[PDB]
Amino acid sequence: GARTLEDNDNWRYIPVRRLFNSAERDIKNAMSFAVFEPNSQPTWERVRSAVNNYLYSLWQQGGLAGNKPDDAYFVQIGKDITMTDDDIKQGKMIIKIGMAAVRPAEFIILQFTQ
Amino acid sequence: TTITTYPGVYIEEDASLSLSVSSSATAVPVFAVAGDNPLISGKPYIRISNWLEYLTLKNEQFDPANTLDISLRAYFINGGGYCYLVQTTDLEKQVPKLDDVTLLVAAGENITTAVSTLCKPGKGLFAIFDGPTTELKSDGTSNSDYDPNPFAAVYYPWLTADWTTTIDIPPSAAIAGVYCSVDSTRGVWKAPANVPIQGGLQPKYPVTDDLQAQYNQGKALNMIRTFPKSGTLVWGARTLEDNDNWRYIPVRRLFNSAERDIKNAMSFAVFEPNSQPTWERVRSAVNNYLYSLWQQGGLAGNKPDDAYFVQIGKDITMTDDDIKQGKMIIKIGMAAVRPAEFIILQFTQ
Amino acid sequence: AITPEQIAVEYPIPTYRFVVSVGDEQIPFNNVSGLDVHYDVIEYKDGIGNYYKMPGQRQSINITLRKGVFPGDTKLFDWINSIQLNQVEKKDIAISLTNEAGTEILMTWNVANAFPTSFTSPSFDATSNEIAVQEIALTADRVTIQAA
Amino acid sequence: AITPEQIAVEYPIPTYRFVVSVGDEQIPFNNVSGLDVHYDVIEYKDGIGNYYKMPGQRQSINITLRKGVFPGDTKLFDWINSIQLNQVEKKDIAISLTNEAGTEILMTWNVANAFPTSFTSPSFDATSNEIAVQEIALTADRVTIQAA
Amino acid sequence: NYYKMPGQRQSINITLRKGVFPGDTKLFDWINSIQLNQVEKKDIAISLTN
Amino acid sequence: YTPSVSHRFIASFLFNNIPSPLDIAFQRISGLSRELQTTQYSQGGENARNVWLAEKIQHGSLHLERGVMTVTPLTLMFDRVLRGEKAVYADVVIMLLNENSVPVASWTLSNALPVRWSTGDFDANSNAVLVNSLELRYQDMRWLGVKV
Amino acid sequence: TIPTYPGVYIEEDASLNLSVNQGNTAIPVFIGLFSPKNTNSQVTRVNSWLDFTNLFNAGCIAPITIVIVNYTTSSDALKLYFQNGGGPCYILPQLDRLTQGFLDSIPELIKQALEITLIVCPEWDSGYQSKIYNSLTSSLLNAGYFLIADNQDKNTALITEVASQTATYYPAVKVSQLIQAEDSQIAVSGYEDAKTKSDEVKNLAQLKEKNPTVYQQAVQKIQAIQDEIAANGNIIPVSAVMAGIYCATDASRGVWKAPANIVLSGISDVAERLTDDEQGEMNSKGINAIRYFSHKGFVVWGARTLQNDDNWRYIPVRRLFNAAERDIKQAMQSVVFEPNSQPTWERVKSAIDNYLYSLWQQGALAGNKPQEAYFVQIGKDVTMSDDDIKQGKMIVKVGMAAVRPAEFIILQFSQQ
Repeated sequence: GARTLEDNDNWRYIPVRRLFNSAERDIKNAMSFAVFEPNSQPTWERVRSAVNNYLYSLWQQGGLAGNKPDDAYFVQIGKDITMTDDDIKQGKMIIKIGMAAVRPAEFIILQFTQ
Repeated sequence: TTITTYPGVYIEEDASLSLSVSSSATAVPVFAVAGDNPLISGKPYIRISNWLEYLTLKNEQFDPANTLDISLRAYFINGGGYCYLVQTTDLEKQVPKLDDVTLLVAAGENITTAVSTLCKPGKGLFAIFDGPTTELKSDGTSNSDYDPNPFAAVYYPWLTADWTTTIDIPPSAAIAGVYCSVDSTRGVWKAPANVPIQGGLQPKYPVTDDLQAQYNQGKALNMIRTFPKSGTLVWGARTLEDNDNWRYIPVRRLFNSAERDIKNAMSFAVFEPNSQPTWERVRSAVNNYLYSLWQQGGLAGNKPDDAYFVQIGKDITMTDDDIKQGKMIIKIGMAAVRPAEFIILQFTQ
Repeated sequence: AITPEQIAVEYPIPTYRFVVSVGDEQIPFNNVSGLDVHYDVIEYKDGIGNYYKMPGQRQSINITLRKGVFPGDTKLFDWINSIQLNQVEKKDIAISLTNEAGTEILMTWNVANAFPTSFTSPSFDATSNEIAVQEIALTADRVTIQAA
Repeated sequence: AITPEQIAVEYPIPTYRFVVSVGDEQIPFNNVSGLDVHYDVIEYKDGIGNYYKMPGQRQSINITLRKGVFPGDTKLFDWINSIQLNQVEKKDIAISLTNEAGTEILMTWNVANAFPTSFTSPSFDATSNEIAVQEIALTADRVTIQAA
Repeated sequence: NYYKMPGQRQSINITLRKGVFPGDTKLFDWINSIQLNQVEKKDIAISLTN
Repeated sequence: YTPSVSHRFIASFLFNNIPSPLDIAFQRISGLSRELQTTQYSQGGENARNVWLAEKIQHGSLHLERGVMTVTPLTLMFDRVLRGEKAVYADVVIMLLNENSVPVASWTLSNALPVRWSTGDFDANSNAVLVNSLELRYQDMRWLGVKV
Repeated sequence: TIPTYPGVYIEEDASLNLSVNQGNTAIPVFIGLFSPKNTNSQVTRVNSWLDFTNLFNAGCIAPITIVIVNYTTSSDALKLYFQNGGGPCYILPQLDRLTQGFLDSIPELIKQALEITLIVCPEWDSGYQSKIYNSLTSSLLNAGYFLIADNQDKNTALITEVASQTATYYPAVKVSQLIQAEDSQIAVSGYEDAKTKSDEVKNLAQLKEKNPTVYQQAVQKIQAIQDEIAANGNIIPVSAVMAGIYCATDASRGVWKAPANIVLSGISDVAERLTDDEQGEMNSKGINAIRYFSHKGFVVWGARTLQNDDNWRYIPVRRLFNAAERDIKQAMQSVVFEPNSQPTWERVKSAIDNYLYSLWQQGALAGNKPQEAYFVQIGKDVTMSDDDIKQGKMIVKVGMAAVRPAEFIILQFSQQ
């Protein structure tokens, strides 16, 4: 058994919930260098490189679903894409990450005939 | 079984059939279906990808008493790919809507009117008919009801198998499967004859050399015969028009495939400026395709200059009036290879 | 007295005006080279002094296209980065000598089934006064010349 | 009449203004080169004249960075001097073409898992009028281009 | 997979250039003192100076 | 007719019908061959033709090469057999993968017996990875797939 | 979220944003039942999808007036517009009932925003679209504005005040799903009782906790609308999609290139499958078709306008002249209050000649040399007279030559 306590298309399986927990922690450590840095475009590009480098490594290990990295994850960050003037003036930097997880086979059916 | 609750292994004891599916782009048939069929009622058309999908959509066990069931089983067991099901009355309305359909298969129905309307030059369609259900008349008048259409062919006789009942499999369903297998294996330019019919299918009536000698000219009928060592074979590759052009199915079907492929190759030129730079781009695309076709062996000639030619330009293919009207005119001439049909053995001591 | 129509018929063509079509799209390039055709030679000698020479097998065609770096443009790199294991989209390439205004073709070089094998990025030099130039290398099968 | 915003959109980019990030730190460099991608070609011939060509395996990426010698700075040598037997800290490297004032990125080259293989010290010449320049050579796994 | 590691470090080769001065043969004496495989090894330091 | 490359492959070992997930990466796997042994027979008056008589079928051995890594169930099985313990069998599936990691061709070997384990030399002048060499002898071979 | 401590925050959501493009020669205005987040009738500039959601409430339910509800495709149509390459755009929300005062003010509101170039009405209702199209006066369209319209019939073309400046497309497109909004994002107004003023209820969420009876009244209408749209399929007008294709084509190929032979993205199916014979009838009448091709997908297969003559038959020809006269007018605005003398006229001729030469360089105009592509005329006895000059007039003649697209390609096959 590998099911969590919520029966939903997301987080139904322990592997999917725990994979996202690990990825969030690893990414948070990856781009933690950017805190207390200038909130400008050159910093945003540096953060995007750090996140993209980690996600490609995770996909190479087999942790993501997809034949090519463009099918396994995407990263977005920029002005009028992830954040507005109010967010920048408040010191906020907003990143969007979307990754696809692989779900295991759970039921095996044998069909017998003569 | 179908209800999955616990992780583990489920055991069920079924008897559903399982077949295999091929992939041929030059053979995408449409099967005429009787309107009384519950599956096709209320829909314009239905696309069937394999026997598994058909059985799933049918939600019923295989019935050998259903003409549509046996036709699809014969078609899929012979190597056919995904097909379309269209009611007979809706053929002239739904076929032009479908873009990838190349074959018009009469799965036991009467599609004489649809063929006379759809199968015309430039439409890129080929029709497969059904032969008479009775014995062949020795006077040579068993083909009087077929129009001399170079885009259609007739096959005789109907087929039976182990899983057969008072109804016999129409020959069109099995033949359309042969088209898919031959095209994917040896190409569209090779004759779809002299090939075994898969399964246990057998002709219902025997045809000899004398019987076939009457129906191998004019509106020729293609026979399905059994030979002592080679089993059941398709014996005949002639269309319904006896002319130096389009006499043979391979020549007519090769031009249909080339016209479709060339049309797709240069479709990028529509809504482009009607100037010489565009014409050179189109000439490059057409010449590239024709050379590749000649390389595969689909054209006759020792060198490409003997196999095809392409002409396009001002005062060569079009005038000032054509250009001002938005017309772009290209000339293509390709030579097809015709098969050997009669083998003569001369014996002496 | 020489008429411009006489020049367009009898005079040779310069090299600096050309248009390149990659696949079904047209891309401006700065340099194109390598459109060569080579053959091997098969020889046979005998005791009485004969000497036979025949053409051999044709070699593969190699092409290099040079282009500047433009904002927001990564088409050439996206092509070479799409190789999975041994699968890649092969494109036909046409290079045409063109009218000085671009509205008429004079001569066309046709390249069939080309796919990239190498990509060179610009070298970043802090003392230079040049434009970033990328280079792509392509391997193809056949080359033909068509006179307009 | 050409507006500056038109130049930033349509005109090509020069090479002399760039910023280099090594790991999580940015170091001013004088010359960066070698960001190339190469593939092998696999061929197959048969008796009836067929000829197949496919991309092969991708080769490894080599990069050279050139930098002047500054007082109290030995960071690049300390990196290559940290190799024990076969263990060394691998760093990601990003080279970005930049706005003329450094406040905007135009295009980025991303280099993953790079470690040093060679280090060249300046040549001490008593008749020269140049600046001491050190060079470091790196081996990497992958190169990608991201357009800003 | 594709793994890359550093290998063995190669040896260091150094060339020094010097003019010829009267009565000075110090550099040639050092190389002329090799017997069979024995030679005096010396440390060398080059410093950028004020 | 497009052929397949030989540098993308997988091998799976099953011990008591339990696949080993850590034993799928190998540097080299030798080719698999089957031979039909035959004896030539000569008749009395037949001096211009040959006759070949069929016999049993001879299977080749399975050779694998792999670097030195952490202990895996395949290693423990090999150590037990070569330590003088009871012989044990394993089932091996070798798959040739395409660009989508789909096995186009596959070979399954029944009752493979470990018979040899050798390691590379410890050379102080070398720049190389220590590589283990394994050899197995199986009872039967069977191939499944769409290509061969 | 509300950040308190420095560091990294983690959020799980499903919000989607799209890449933002840019352009100058194609800026559309959308008129429809939008739901602005701010009460304060005026045209609002939107730079991207993120900016739209920040200023408007996205959803398929129009604001509720107290009860009646309406179904709107404006939010989904805008998402299709951005997914097909659209850039910054202006949004003109129509609120409450469709009064004639709003219809009369539409041409003036559009002219007030100086960057508008295209007009789109992304509404599924045929009667609502017909009223808006009729509200576009001939003066507005002739001032350099282009209307993209949705034909509601396969056999009869639309009628507008200027045929040369209108393009119609058929049929509409389907999508997999529509944007659903929470109760707090559905605007509600007009509710009032004894203890509460009319302004105390703003959305469906507040209405639910104040009067469940009328809340159940509203949700039954909403559920009925959701059932109806599910039965017929999520059908979206195709004009919003074409607006994005116009922006993408102009940036990539140029205004002189026909906005046809382009693959649609983000859609699932077309509302009707067309044959070549049906497409032939529509093309003669001036109705562009969205066709499905197996080897391509969903593509635009028409580049005609509603006027059928040798001058303004093709969209690229009409749009090119609109772009040229707009840019020329922009250059001529720095001469408006100059003295009306010969040196002023020379500067005018130089400015137009320089612009026209640059246009010919990119391939917009036809001809091997500039003399064959354009001409500029201005003079004291060539274009204007003494009376015109004494009245403060300055008359300049401009002519251009355009390249027509190729619409039909004919293959002639021979056996030998």
